[PDB]
Amino acid sequence: RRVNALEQVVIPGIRAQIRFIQQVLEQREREDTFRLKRIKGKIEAREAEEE
Amino acid sequence: PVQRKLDPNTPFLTGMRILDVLFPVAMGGTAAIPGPFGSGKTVTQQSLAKWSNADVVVYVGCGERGNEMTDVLVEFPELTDPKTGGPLMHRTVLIANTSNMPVAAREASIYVGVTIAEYFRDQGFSVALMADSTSRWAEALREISSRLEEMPAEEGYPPYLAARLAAFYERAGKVITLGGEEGAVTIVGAVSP
Amino acid sequence: MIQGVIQKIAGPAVIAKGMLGARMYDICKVGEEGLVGEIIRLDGDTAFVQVYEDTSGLKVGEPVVSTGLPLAVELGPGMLNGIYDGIQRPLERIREKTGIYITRGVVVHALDREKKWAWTPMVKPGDEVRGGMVLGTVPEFGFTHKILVPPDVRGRVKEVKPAGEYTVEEPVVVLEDGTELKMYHTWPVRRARPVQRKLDPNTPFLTGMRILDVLFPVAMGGTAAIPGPFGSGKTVTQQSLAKWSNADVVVYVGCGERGNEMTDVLVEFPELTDPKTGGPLMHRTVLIANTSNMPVAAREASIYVGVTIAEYFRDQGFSVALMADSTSRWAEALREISSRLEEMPAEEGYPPYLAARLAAFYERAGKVITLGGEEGAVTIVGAVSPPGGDMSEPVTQSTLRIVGAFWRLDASLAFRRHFPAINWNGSYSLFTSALDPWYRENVAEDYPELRDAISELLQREAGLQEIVQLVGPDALQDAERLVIEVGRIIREDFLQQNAYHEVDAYCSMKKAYGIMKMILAFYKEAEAAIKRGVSIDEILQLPVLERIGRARYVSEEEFPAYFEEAMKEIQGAFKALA
Amino acid sequence: LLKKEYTGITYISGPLLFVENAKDLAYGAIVDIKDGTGRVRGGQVIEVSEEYAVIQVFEETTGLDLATTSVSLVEDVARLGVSKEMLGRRFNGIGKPIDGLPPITPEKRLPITGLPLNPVARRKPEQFIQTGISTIDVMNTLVRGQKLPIFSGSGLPANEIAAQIARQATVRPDLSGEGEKEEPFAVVFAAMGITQRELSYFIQEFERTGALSRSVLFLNKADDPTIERILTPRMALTVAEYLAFEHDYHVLVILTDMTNYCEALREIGAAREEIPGRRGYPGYMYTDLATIYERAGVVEGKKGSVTQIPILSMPDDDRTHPIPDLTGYITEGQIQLSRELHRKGIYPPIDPLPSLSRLMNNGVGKGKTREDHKQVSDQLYSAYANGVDIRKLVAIIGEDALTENDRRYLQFADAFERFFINQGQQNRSIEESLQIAWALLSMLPQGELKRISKDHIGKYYGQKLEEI
Ligand SMILES: Nc1ncnc2c1ncn2[C@@H]1O[C@H](COP(=O)(O)OP(=O)(O)OP(=O)(O)O)[C@@H](O)[C@H]1O
Ligand SMILES: Nc1ncnc2c1ncn2[C@@H]1O[C@H](COP(=O)(O)OP(=O)(O)O)[C@@H](O)[C@H]1O
Ligand SMILES: [Mg+2]
Ligand SMILES: [Mg+2]
Repeated sequence: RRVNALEQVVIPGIRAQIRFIQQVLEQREREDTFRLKRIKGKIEAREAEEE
Repeated sequence: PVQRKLDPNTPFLTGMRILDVLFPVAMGGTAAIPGPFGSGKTVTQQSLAKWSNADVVVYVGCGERGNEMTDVLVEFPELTDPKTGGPLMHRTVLIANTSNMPVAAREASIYVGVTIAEYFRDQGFSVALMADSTSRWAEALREISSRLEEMPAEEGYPPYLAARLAAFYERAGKVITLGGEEGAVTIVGAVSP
Repeated sequence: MIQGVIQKIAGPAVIAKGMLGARMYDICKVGEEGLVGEIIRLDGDTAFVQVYEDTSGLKVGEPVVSTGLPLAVELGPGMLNGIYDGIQRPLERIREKTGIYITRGVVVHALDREKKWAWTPMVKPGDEVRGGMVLGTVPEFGFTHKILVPPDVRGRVKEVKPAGEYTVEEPVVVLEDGTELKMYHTWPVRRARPVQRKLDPNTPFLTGMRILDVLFPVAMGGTAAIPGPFGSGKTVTQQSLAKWSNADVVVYVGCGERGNEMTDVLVEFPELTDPKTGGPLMHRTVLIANTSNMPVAAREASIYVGVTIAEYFRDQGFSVALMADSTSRWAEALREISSRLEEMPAEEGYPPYLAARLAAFYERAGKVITLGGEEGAVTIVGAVSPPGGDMSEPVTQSTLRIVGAFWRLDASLAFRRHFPAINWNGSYSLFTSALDPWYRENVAEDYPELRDAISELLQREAGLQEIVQLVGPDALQDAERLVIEVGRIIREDFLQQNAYHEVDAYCSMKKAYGIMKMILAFYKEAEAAIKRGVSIDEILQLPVLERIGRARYVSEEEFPAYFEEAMKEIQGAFKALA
Repeated sequence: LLKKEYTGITYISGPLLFVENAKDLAYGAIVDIKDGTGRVRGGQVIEVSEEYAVIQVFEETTGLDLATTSVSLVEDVARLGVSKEMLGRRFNGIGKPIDGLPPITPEKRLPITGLPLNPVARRKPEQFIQTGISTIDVMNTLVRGQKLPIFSGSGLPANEIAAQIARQATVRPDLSGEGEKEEPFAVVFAAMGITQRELSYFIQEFERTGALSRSVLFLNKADDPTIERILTPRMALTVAEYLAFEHDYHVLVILTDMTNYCEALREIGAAREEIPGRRGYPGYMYTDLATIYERAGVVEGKKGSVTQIPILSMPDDDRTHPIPDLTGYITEGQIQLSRELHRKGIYPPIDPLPSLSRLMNNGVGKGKTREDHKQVSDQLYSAYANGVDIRKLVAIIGEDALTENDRRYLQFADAFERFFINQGQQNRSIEESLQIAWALLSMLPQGELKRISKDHIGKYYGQKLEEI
């Protein structure tokens, strides 16, 4: 009974949480890359095309 | 403008046992009903539109299907108003903006619906306002802010998203009108995570 | 072509000026040392080039010269028995002039410009030619190499070089409009070669391995993937397919393997022998080799040069098998190139267009009718190495949607030393039903039903693995013990093939059919003899089981005699023991 | 009409190219790009201003240069020439014939983006469609004018189910009380991301059935340019709308794989440098999907109808992935395939529990099909939601908890999964499907069947198992 309960309940429940946390962290990295691109573009414009 | 805002003390009878008994909402309160797809938000809102004790019902179809709004146009004239005995559609105002219609018009529909609901409040009636989905309005705000190349908040939404929702839900409540009569507006809004 | 000078150096990116007229994705020569580069930008008079090699030491003002063509390969005689890098540079000729290091800026030719070839024409002046036709033949090892007009050329011929020895540089056929045809022509690696018509798969690709041919077959012109954790056995299986298959020409691609393993495959292959003719195996194979320290642009173009060469050998009418070492490292190189270009990664770090590139690579495999009227086919086998073990890895997920066969390996079966380590519960193939009309009209009428009986018996034994886990196999029922022993016999004497072993590495079709027939006959007769109720425990130790294991090592020429011996031994045992 | 060419190219990078003096190009216009070698490419204007116009190229930009490239305007609005003769023909993802037959003669040129339907002009879908599959027809029935996607995994027979539905689906008018009369039925088939092994299977099945004479196929291979993947379903829907609402046809539209469409949409947007969404997909994916799914339905005063059955493959059993999630919010139900039923050999493996049809209540009842359809559906569903939980509890504890009536009920559940759901390549009618269901219903006492009224019990109960 204990073996079947551990095999059918606990392990997929932990695995889903791991997957969810991985997706959230990856989405946050994908979000901050966009801001880095924007500030690099702002650096390029003001330091090369002003007079 | 109004004179005063009062504490709600009378229930908003929806005709559903679990909502009327366990989790009541008063005349002039606000409520939110989130849930995933296929949960039962639209059927609940249509049942509230059919069986509630409000005098005037305003339905705002912000960014949803067209068949869900065609059902209202077809079925409602054949029903009966619970408290006046006439046709049910004689007390109902529909604002429709389906999902394939222009995106920027989603923002206008919510304000138009709440303005009409406030106008009928000033005459002494009791108004119930239903919003089909505010997440589509949030998506429209996201797209408009993206066109302005503004810096985003979490999940790409503009940082002033909460201010707009605060300004929309604050319009509800039981008040004393400028003419001296008493009216009330209650807002039930569905959210789609 | 357009010549310009450098006006900015920043890492691998070089901005040139005066390059008005340069085309996108062309190949440029940068600096006085002559480093190769690729143009990806155009802005007014300036163009952005990206240098493959190290740019340290360059100075502002050095000239840039464009070649006017994108990345391409030289196709012609002299590609067999050769070793190339990712952009088709001969590694053997570089070592002769330079040494044990690869100095940057070295210039070599893919085809030997000074080797004489025997030329035999097949056309006369006044003829009309169109792209894809055959004009001339050249001997090359055990093959005859056909000279093809390029697919984009049509014209009328009045010039024929008579039969003699010429280099590939000499013109052989001159058209009326002034077009000169040589023994070689160039072709861009990212544009597929045209064909007349694409045919359906109806002939099997004989791998020479029992389990892959019988249970999970792949047809001529199909695609297969062999994934698994590290230490599973992918490389030895791919080498066995290269050795023993029926494909005429074999192309091997190394997409950035480790240096020692690349040395292993570079040393092992010249010692092998061709089973068809007895000569060296390298006379029919072409090798593409890359290590981890090669330039990243050469690693990405590795799988395109190989598939372009395979398509070239397809147009001459041969059957080509393309084995590709792990494409995970190719995807890593693609990810690095995308990170060089700031491409906003989507899945994990991979660019959003990874699946499009994988589909474009795998879609070139097929059986077609060439423009010359002949028939040729190309088969692609690729390897995946998912680091997490699970097949939810993005490259594996993208590969799973565009492949017909899927030969998953398992590490646990390697620990039991059962080789090949094929997981028969996870592997699958989609080519069985189409190959069934070929099977019954050629091999035997009872072959598909016998194969389905073998697979059903293997499936039944997997359903008893729970009861074995609680109670011992000895306490199981006599019929259940019978089917368990039959499954064990089937596994250990039908699914086993040792590759390091000298005579265990090959198996034909008739041998497998005979083994399956003997196994089914023994199973049916033993199942009847159990209900016969005599010597039911001594059934497991009958002398017939020796004859079952003896058929694994019997020669094909001696196979029918041992087949008759085993069948009549089954008869004389089960009919007349008691 | 005279043509115009612009040669002021100033900047080429990736998929975009800039044209300087092109102020007279309309927004969203379609152009053709010709270089020095004479090869012609396609392009679309995505942003126009006074200083320059931005054009994205439909295919790769290899070989382009600032010296000889010229851009010529084709037309301001992307249009498709449609005709009634397109039935029986095949087209690629951009609308050119690939069968070798001569090109069609157009009747009208219609914009492929379409227009939104007026909600006052629609009407309620009410007519039932008989597909032949007992799990679909009885419990999750399909109505003319519906959009009911099929949720599938990787390694499941979605294509075979789609082909079977294409072969067997028709409406029987005599059951509705209107009287029997023939009705024109047509199929529009759109395929994107389809490999040669699947293309040959679809073509061979359509030719073997003989249904090619009444079908139009839009096919897009995996090695084709990715813009054609975006433009493929819009042309199919444009043809379907024209046929249905201008020739009174009943057209069934099948979209073979929307996962490839979403991937192609992600590839296009990410090169234009805008903010991504939940898993890197663009944030406007809901609107783009809604402009496709919402084109089906029925129109008041017109006999035609459009029905959509998209097929999409989930990356996992992940019901929360953005593609099936955003498909669920727009469509009117889902049919979900089960891996457990496929593993044990049941075909077709439709799982009744996550499945749902939102327009079932309008197409069933008195006067349509039979009057006992809804009652039978309720009684068939009434067992499963508790039997599955019983089986879950048994998988941990065992057989000790089961009583005798529970054993009968679980035997009925096993026979249900073995006979009703599993039918193979059958062609059951609605009448015989109801007979099979009733034969399963006669394996339980009348007192336990708490859904069906005793009038229906008095005329349909007691039938023994028919398929044996
Ligand atoms: N109170 C109810 N009684 C009976 N059936 C119901 C009830 N509520 C919902 N359903 C069923 O569930 C379905 C859910 O439909 P509904 O439009 O209410 O969902 P939703 O949560 O608004 O979804 P969406 O986000 O997709 O618009 C209905 O079509 C109906 O079949
Ligand atoms: N047919 C076989 N015969 C003998 N050994 C095998 C066979 N197949 C796999 N192996 C074993 O599997 C291991 C993995 O080999 P290799 O393919 O070089 O590494 P990887 O599987 O990680 O690519 C080897 O050590 C080899 O001994
Ligand atoms: Mg809804
Ligand atoms: Mg290896």
